Amino acid sequence: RRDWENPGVTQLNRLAAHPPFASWRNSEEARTDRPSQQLRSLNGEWRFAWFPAPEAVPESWLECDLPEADTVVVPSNWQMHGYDAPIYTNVTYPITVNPPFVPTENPTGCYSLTFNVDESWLQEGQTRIIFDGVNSAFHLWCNGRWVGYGQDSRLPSEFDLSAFLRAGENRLAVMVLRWSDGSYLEDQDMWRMSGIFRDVSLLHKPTTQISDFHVATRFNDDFSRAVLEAEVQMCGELRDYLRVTVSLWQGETQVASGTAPFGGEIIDERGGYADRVTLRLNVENPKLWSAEIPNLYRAVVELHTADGTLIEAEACDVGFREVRIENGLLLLNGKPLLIRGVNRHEHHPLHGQVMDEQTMVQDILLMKQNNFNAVRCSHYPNHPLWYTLCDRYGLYVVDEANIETHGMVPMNRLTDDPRWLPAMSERVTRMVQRDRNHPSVIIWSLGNESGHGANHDALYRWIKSVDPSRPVQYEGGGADTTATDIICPMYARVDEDQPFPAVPKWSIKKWLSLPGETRPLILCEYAHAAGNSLGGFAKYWQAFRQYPRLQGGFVWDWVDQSLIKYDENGNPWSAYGGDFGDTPNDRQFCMNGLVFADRTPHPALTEAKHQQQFFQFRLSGQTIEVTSEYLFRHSDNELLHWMVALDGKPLASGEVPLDVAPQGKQLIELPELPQPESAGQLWLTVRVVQPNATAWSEAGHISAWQQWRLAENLSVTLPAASHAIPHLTTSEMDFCIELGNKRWQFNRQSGFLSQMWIGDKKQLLTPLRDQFTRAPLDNDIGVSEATRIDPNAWVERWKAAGHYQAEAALLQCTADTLADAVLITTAHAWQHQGKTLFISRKTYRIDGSGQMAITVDVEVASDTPHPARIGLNCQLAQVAERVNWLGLGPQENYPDRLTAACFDRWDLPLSDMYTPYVFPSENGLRCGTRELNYGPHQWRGDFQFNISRYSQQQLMETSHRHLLHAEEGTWLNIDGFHMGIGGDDSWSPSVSAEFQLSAGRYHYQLVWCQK
Amino acid sequence: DEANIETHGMVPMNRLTDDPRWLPAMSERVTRMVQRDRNHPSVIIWSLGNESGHGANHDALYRWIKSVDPSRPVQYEGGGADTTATDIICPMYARVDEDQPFPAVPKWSIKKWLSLPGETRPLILCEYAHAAGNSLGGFAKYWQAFRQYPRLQGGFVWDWVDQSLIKYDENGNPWSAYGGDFGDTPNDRQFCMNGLVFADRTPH
Amino acid sequence: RRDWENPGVTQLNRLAAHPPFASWRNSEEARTDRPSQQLRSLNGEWRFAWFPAPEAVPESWLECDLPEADTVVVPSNWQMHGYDAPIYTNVTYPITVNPPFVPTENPTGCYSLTFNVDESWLQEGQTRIIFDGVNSAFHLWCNGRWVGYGQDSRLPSEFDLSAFLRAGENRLAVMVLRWSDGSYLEDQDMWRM
Ligand SMILES: O=C1O[C@H](CO)[C@H](O)[C@H](O)[C@H]1O
Ligand SMILES: O=C1O[C@H](CO)[C@H](O)[C@H](O)[C@H]1O
Ligand SMILES: [Mg+2]
Ligand SMILES: [Mg+2]
Ligand SMILES: [Mg+2]
Ligand SMILES: [Mg+2]
Ligand SMILES: [Mg+2]
Ligand code: NA
Ligand code: NA
Ligand code: NA
Ligand code: NA
Ligand code: NA
Ligand code: NA
Repeated sequence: RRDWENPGVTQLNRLAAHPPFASWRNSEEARTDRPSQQLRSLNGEWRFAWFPAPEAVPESWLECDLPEADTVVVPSNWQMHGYDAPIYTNVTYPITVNPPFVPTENPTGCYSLTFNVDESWLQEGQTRIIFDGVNSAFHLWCNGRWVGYGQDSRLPSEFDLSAFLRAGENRLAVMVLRWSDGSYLEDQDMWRMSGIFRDVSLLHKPTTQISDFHVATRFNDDFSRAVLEAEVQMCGELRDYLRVTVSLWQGETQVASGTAPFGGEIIDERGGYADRVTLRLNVENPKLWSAEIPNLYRAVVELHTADGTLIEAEACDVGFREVRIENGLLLLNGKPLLIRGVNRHEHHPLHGQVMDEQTMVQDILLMKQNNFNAVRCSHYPNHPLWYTLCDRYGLYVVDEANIETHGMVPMNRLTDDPRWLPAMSERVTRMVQRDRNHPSVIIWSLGNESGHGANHDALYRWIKSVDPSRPVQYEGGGADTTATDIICPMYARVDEDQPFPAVPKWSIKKWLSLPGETRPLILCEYAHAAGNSLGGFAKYWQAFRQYPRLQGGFVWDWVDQSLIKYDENGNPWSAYGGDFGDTPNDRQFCMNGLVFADRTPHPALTEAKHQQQFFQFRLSGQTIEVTSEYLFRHSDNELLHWMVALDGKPLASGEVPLDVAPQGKQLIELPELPQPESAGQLWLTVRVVQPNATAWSEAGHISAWQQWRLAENLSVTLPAASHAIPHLTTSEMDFCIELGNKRWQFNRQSGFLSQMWIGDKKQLLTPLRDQFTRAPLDNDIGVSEATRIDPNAWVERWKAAGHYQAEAALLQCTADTLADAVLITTAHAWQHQGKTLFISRKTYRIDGSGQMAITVDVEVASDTPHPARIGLNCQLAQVAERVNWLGLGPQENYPDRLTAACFDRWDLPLSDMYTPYVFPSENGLRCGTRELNYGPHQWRGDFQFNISRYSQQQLMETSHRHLLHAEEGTWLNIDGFHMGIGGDDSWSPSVSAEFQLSAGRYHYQLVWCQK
Repeated sequence: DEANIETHGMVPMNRLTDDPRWLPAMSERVTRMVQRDRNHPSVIIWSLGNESGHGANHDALYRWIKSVDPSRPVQYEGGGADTTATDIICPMYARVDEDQPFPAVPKWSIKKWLSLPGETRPLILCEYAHAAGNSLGGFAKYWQAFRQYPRLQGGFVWDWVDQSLIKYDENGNPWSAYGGDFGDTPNDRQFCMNGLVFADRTPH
Repeated sequence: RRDWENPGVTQLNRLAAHPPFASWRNSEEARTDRPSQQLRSLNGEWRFAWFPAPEAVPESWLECDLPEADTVVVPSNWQMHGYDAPIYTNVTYPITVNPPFVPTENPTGCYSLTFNVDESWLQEGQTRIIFDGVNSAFHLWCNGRWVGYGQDSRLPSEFDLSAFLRAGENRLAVMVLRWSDGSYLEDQDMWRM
């Protein structure tokens, strides 16, 4: 029958979808959500054998264990155990596009388990098996007898095993197919794996059972009154003595309870549902649920007889909240939301796509700690525990159907075909039937990148009909089709339009006011965080805050999809597309997270945290104005700390408790501060500290901060005259300067400071030269597909122009002796194919104090692509343990991504001055730096810099971080100017004009001296 | 043009149509109809079927047609004749002046139906003036109303021809049979004959 | 697999639906809507045999005409030929309401046709068969090989027979089931045939 090559057959003998069940036979256990003796886990060690195709599977496998099989842990993806390679491809399908057919060589995983089943489970009731996640299709056998079939790798497939089991030992046989017609709806840009990767368990339900229940909460205008409505469905024989009681609990207090026999109201000419009943409970002054304060109640649904005999009980957490779009705004409990979200795949570097509670909790804590209040389930229903945690910790969730057909041409070829409507409908309907009771889910998504087809409109309407409590959204076909209540573009820019034909990405500010448009706009994806990214992030938030209908978005994305591999020594290293022999592959494009695979933050995380702060500030005179962006809570766990420092040196500080109501403001008058003595710039730095611990953070947690330049006193004091006068030694080949035991050597041939001595120890391994290039960032490379060679990308334009090939040609090199110093004047031209790209003119002034004043004036030909940077670089002969600097920090920060950094005195070990991006590139830069200290060296001025054991050349030529080797000495890059890193997307030039070095003529000065 | 979907015998009527497990089977009866007949100028209105109550599957298929073929209005009578699955109020046997306030699915008099708060759609009875036997009394009342009220745009009489079958007696002469004459049981007897003309097309 | 008791399976190997085709190889004929040589009718005399259930159908029938069968005209409702009785019920289903199951005693009509096909049709192109109406479900065989399945009594079911036909004589075998899960969607107030 080859059911795995037929979109008409998405399952066989599969039970109906429903909300989480546990079949408690005790109500208190249901109330407290404790383990149920009726819900057994079958996770653990299973038997496993791998086959090249389903036709290679021996019939004997159905009757008994294959000796050739191994014992492995379940859940798991078999690629993670080494049976075959995991494949990383973005758009292009991992298989030949020929729906509904899949390759004849179809990796087949045969799972089997021998287990016991208590006789008590078979003497009465129904025993079913539950597979929470099987990728991508499978056949089931119990004791050699065929049971059923199932598709959709992201939702549970349940089967009745009542007639298949026997008291004692039993054996299951599961044939998991890697590829199936379902694979055509699962073309998400992620690793392609397979197997039983989610839980497997047995559930025993009585014959007369609760087969489904829906919980709805409606409110009056001011939310002071609520009605909890619970519809309950049952299966089995209807009896007049049967009853359903629904009780609502607030902690250990019972708030309300209602009982009633079965039999619903009249529906149509034929009657009503005799097997259903709806309980309505009144609730006064309900504690409302929100991401801010996740208030929760517990609803227990008991099925019982009139004489008080419990048959079974189910239950769920209930969050009282209303979600609705009104007059163009997405409102929660009547307040307009501002979505600080992020897309999040279920990925683990060792276990692949298998999710565990610990990793989930770790992600949520890190998310809330970094000011995120929402998550999009890109691009499929998640492990059932995710929703429970988001309900309890408080995060708004966009639950998304497992449907992506990106590799089709056009994208909507399948979604506009009615023959695929059935398969698509199940991926949407079974998601809703499963997650509809979770308060954390506030929006339904029809899928991702499947263009826009008629099948979308049908399913959109289906949701709106069965569940009017949640808005529905979908980005395909232009982000504003008739299948979405929300304009949800991906990578649409703030001010710049991208007028693509048919599916244009208008700037978000413009999109809102297009003739006739009235819907709110929330980007489903934005600020692509691939590698050194998030440049321009602050631009989005300034817009989100200014425009009511711009209600945020979800950053792409949370965690790098890198996998752990081990070298000969057994040392682990991070791998990406193509490191498993997988091909075609899209290499490093699977890594776009704010955090590394092991959850260590990327520098970009701090920028997001800062921009997504819930408190805003304005300074006026001595008054700090604090505005709360919380919609429901007062600042009852916040105190503001302020600090004033003169160039890093603390002068005054203090703290005032914060007491601002949601959306309110507070004025904090700073005490009179004694004006500083010495010259310099005074800086005010405020930060919000939460004194008390919470479910998501520790005491002392910093949730927000901001800085302001205060008074500055320019230095007018003339330095005391020097004691000695530097001496100039002119030779045919050099210009050497002597002063004490210090020496400076300038090569008259190259025209660069080739060497500098302190005593007799050389300070440089490589001369000090200009540098106008950088090891390309993921954004500079600009490709989402390894097969695309984009000429328009920055790196390609830089190479073509010869920036990476340019060579300095000495135009001038003279030396003069001044009354108290030596002046070396030079001029260089950088050319490529007879074209002068850059002209750099410098002057070096070394005086009696041993300080070398370097002035650099650069010319950049207007018709050459704007350079990555304008500065100098050299390889210092020495290596120190610390790096001290007065500037923006402490973390890596670039021109278009430095709002989170603070000007102050920072001191870190050399290693922290290097960011371990899996795919090496320019990194570790720090801007607004006025002083840099390293070893015995000190550089002063107004520059940007990075310092590490890796030259731009090595980073540029090494594809993986684990292959980098520390070079002798220390590489120093000091830039007068540096181009933005961009990030609006990573497959087209994204550096905003204001951050491009297009001025033509640049000037910067650096003083180099001994410390 | 009407999809082959009628689940009248269910309790309640929408038991299958509000069940997503039956959405596939239902979608094929609607989608394959549209793909076959969309080029015929005679077809001016699509129908989602008959007497299947009103379920979510109806709303889904209703929108599917509106999306693939905007040139024709879509109508459906199940669930009250005025649900979100129909562009036309299309009751069956709703009377001209007399209301029939059935619970949940009332059949208002057609003149009153048009003006209910918020109602704006045209009204065309998908079925009316049941011509079973000596019938059609009051027919003229409908037409006086159709002519006076702009939004009352007619209807479809039920129905065209008796569903009687030919049987033969001892002499071998033909006679007109109805429910139960073939030993079929249970059966609803003469209720299959509601036409304006006899089975042989002779006028009533 | 009892495909007639599974609303999840409404057809097997059925071609996409589409507007009326005639495949003219002459435009003038297409303009005047004249008969097309590429569209052959298979209406006429067929071989038919009635069975109380699909389980009673002998395997021999798949590759050889049953001698007990009669020659009947098609299209036709078998109740009209007297094989069993037509049923008239208004609202109440003629079968026990227990979706998606139907009675085990499911009147089965076995149709077969021996017909010719010219090599010119098989040497090039696609040859498909079209059933404009089959009540209410059926399995199709061609020269003893299973071809497909179909439901919905009021729309055409088309199947590609290009790989099952041969030059010369060919034999179709169609097993039509009176009841199927599709019957649950066909409870119109009319005779049940
Ligand atoms: O548009 C997109 O951009 C991302 C690029 O990393 C990723 O492929 C998402 O799944 C896709 O929706
Ligand atoms: O409401 C109806 O009335 C008629 C009674 O003869 C017939 O049963 C139609 O099919 C049905 O829609
Ligand atoms: Mg399939
Ligand atoms: Mg994609
Ligand atoms: Mg700032
Ligand atoms: Mg079927
Ligand atoms: Mg009826
Ligand atoms: Na806004
Ligand atoms: Na990606
Ligand atoms: Na406080
Ligand atoms: Na690199
Ligand atoms: Na009128
Ligand atoms: Na009738």
